[PDB]
Amino acid sequence: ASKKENLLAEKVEQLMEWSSRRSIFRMNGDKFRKFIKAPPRNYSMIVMFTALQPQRQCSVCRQANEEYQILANSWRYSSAFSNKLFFSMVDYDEGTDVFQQLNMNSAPTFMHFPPKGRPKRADTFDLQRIGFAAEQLAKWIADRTDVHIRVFRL
Repeated sequence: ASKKENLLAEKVEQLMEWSSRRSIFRMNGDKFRKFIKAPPRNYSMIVMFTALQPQRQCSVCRQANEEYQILANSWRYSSAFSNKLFFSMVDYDEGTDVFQQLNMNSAPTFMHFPPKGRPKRADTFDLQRIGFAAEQLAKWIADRTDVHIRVFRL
């Protein structure tokens, strides 16, 4: 019943809830900091950094978004055995300060933010080697978190 553990339980409850209307949490800088950067956390976060506004003309962003949606929706269909994994996105035009902080000069990028510490090397998905099939994103998430998502349909 510490202030911290009540805070933590309150955060998780806010995420658990938001993911009951949207399988992917659309974040600006403030939201990214609150739910990803700020302690405490006991959950993993997956983030797709993207640039989906038409003026950015990022075709790969658009294609990868479709597979990310397929993946997050597969998870939302069959989880809630877990409040330990959540999915989010940061769009360049909504979180430009986050891209700057992460020294991102391109898109899209998928990252895993563990509950403690900083992302490790392997916590950046190797898009340029693997491509972005939902099933490959899932394999990578399993490797990093031991949460295994069965993608339906492809």
